[PDB]
Amino acid sequence: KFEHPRHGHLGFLPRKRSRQIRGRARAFPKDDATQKPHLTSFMVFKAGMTHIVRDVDRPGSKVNKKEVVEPVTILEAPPMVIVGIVGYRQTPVGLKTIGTVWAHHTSVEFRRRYYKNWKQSAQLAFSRQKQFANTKEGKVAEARTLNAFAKKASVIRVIAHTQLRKLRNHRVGVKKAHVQEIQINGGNVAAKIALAKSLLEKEVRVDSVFQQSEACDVCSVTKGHGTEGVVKRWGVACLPRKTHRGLRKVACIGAWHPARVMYTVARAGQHGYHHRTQLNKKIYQIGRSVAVEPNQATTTYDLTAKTITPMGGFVGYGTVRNDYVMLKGSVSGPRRRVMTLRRPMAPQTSRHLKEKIVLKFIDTSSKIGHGRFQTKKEKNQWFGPLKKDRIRREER
Amino acid sequence: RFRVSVALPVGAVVNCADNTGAKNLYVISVKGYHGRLNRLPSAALGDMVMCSVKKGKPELRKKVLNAVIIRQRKSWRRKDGTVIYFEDNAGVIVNPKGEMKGSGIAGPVAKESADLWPKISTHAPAIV
Amino acid sequence: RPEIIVIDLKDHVLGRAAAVVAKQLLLGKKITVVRCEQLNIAGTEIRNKIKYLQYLRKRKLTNPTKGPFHHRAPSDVFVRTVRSMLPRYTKRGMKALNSLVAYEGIPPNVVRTGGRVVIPRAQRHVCYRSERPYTVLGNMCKHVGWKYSDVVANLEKARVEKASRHHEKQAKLREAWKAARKEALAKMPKHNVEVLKKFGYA
RNA sequence: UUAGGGAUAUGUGGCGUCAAAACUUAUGGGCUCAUUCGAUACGUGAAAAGGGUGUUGGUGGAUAACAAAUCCACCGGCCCCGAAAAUGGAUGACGCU
RNA sequence: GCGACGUCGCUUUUUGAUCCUUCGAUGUCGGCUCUUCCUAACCUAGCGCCGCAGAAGACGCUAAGGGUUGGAUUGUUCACC
RNA sequence: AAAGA
RNA sequence: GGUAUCGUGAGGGAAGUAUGGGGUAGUAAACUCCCAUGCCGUGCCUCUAGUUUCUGGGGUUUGUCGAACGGCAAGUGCCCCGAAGCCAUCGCACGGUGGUUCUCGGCUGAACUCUAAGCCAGAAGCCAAUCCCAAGACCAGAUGCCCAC
Ligand SMILES: [Mg+2]
Ligand SMILES: [Mg+2]
Ligand SMILES: [Mg+2]
Ligand SMILES: [Mg+2]
Ligand SMILES: [Mg+2]
Ligand SMILES: [Mg+2]
Ligand SMILES: [Mg+2]
Repeated sequence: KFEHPRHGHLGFLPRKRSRQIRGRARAFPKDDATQKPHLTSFMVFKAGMTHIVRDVDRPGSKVNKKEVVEPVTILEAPPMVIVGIVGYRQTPVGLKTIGTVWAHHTSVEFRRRYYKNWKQSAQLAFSRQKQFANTKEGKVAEARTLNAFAKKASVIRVIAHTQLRKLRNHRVGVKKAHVQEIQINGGNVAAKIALAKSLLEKEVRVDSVFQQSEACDVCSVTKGHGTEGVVKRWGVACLPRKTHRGLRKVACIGAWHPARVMYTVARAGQHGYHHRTQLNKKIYQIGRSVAVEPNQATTTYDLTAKTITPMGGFVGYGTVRNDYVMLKGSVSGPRRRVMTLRRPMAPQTSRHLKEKIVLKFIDTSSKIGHGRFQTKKEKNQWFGPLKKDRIRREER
Repeated sequence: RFRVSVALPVGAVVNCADNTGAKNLYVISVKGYHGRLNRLPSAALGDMVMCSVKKGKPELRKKVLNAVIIRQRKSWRRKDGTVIYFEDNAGVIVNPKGEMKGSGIAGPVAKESADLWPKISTHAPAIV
Repeated sequence: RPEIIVIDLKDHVLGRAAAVVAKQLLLGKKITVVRCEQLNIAGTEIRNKIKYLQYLRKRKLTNPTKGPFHHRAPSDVFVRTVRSMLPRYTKRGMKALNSLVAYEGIPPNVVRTGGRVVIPRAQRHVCYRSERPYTVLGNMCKHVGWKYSDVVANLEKARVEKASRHHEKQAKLREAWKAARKEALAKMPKHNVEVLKKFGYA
């Protein structure tokens, strides 16, 4: 008889706190040995959002026509320092690591990750591996396992961490290094270590991994809300105003049989702070740093000079100082939470996902307000030498 | 069709911006709506609805008839990124197939209702 | 220190073999099982796929992560057929179960653990072969899950050939005996050649 | 059909594992493949006609030609469909062919 | 596509029985809310087939996977628009 | 797991 | 042994689904696609909207501090506006994958036709996979660091 479509999605149970804030790709793309060895993932930090105006393509009705305002997300992406190389056997109980070569140097932020205090400690992390690397048996026991990553290995995963001393953001209160294994999806695993062995202990910047107009998948950890009730966690319904013992509940959570509450009925508990993936988030610009190009947000039709950082920074994040990546739309983070990009799974051959992009406008109007001004040198033009600077720029 | 925000649930009294005699357009049900549970059928800016006139001439009153929304007092975000809306709800009263039926509209018909009804725009003083 | 009777299960019917292994585990012996892939079952594959998709259909309605946990990977389907042929809710029967290992193929730690063993009273071919449809268990479990059929079909290929590298190398070490043991006659006391001949060991 | 014990032997029921017993009998005669086979009485009854161009059995009646053998009609099932429900699911379980 | 005549299997949200459980209490229909399940398939989905030229219907099978509304009167279930 | 065998 | 990091992933969960359009084409009608919308799902807060105990800034009302200034009392006086945060099918982003088989069109022909053996083929379907959880599946996964006795 009467019914409705079921509330919430059973394929995101249990609604549980993710085991770490670090967004972590559960699966990397299928290894097409017909490609070149490359890096298929990258960790960025969610700065915040803004929106942009685009010259549209893909002839439809709202397309092949005047521009469009589409909301975007700014993800600050400093270059990642590769430290290790990790290979896996394809054994009948699923992949298993067959060793891990490290670099000879290992940044002081990486070694913090193997601690939880690091300032009362004695900093012995990787002490007998720096020493033993300078040995000869070290070089033996290192090429003995690199000559293994070709015999036994199929999956080769460098270990990259983030540069945070290169991320002058303070509101990212952490000084450890976020450590992430990254798949290499080239071919001829012999030539797959060759990449890994090469870029080891070298910085990997995000445009080396990704290109501008193509889409990624964003492994991330949702913004947490603590214990949310049934109406907020599952979005079931509110009982009528007349209800006793209140109305933000599921009335019937079980028949007489089965005489147990089902895993399908809605209950209150952890909402948010879940690991999500957000397939097919399309990059619109992968612009470089202000230290190298202090004209981030001025493409061709905003011949003024400006940067991505809005007037007064991104709210609750700061200024973007590094190789930001501009996606399209939502990303399952709060500000300054590490996001992991990933090259996508989908066939991606479409006139709605493989089309190239030019951005005719970006908004740097302040997040903190309403903002009516781009590029604060426009605000000074609206006003005059008002009494704040008048009491300083006329008192000399 | 468009991504117009919905403004006029079933049972809304829209007024008639069409010189056919009527004054109100008590929304009977939205033509084209696919039912959902406990969800009131909500008209939008371009939607064609079925109406009964609650005020105006009697030659069209006690009768179910059609209507196309002209104006929407609820702000819908245009896809060009411009959130726009009207002083007042408004709807032409229309042929069951869809045709103008009534003296050219006394109001600024919106873009989302003209390019879904080639017979309305040709009677509307302004388009906005 | 221990003594394991490393059994083999190529062309052993899944049930005439789990009944024999169960009773031996239950007689205190410590059986390790290999090549559960090649276990056979009577009937066509479709019939055996439905006799198992009807079991993959049973789960605790209210909480599946408590329901009957179905296993792909014949290595434990053979363990599953044994656990069911066994007194599970005694410590006697949980010890008997924990004496199997039931690998897949011949892992490297049991290729060099001595010669291995088969159960003739379960080999599907005590007689002529008529035409009847049997199903390799590794080929029925590929079709209900068990992503790792490719994996073990290559691990066991890099072995059935790497062993064949060692049957023909060290082949010229074998006849260094069956000839030395052959000409180990007619130089030695006829005193003993006669009783080797008597009891056939000649 | 019943005092407390031991032994010998049976009853009903059984002897692949659970489970003692054919460590899967040197078993013998046929039957059976069943995309829910079938398998301990009484549990309640499992499946009713119906047919076939199906697998095995039997009787009436031709040709010496079917498209050196090949027929016209039926009796008999094992077995195919006829036949279906609602927590997941039961020969008791696995499993057996 | 069914209809004479008819019959024969299986049917419960069935009409009643039965008095087996409950009389030192299994709290009464309907809703609300929410979850599940089945197919005897309403929709979409797959061919099939006709006096199925297009159109458009027509019969049928396979599939429980997804979907199956908003109101007026009624306490209603049902019924009706 | 080794590697030798 | 401890502690720490990175993984593995057995197993369980599982979801995307409708509708219109353009298109070639009034064609001995649909079909890779192109285009939206709707629902569902998961997110998000750039915008729009709501929200205000930033009681932020202002205004005002009775009382009240001798009066302004400044406040205060009216369990937040009332009011206009209001960032931040939260949040809306009120805003926004995203959710188009490989095998396997049966219906089935059919192949070879035996004892001429699809099947008695030999066989392609494919909609759902199931099955993994993407996805969510994660060794009480006790990981002889890899790895960092280290004692006393
Ligand atoms: Mg009350
Ligand atoms: Mg005795
Ligand atoms: Mg016999
Ligand atoms: Mg009730
Ligand atoms: Mg009502
Ligand atoms: Mg898994
Ligand atoms: Mg699984």
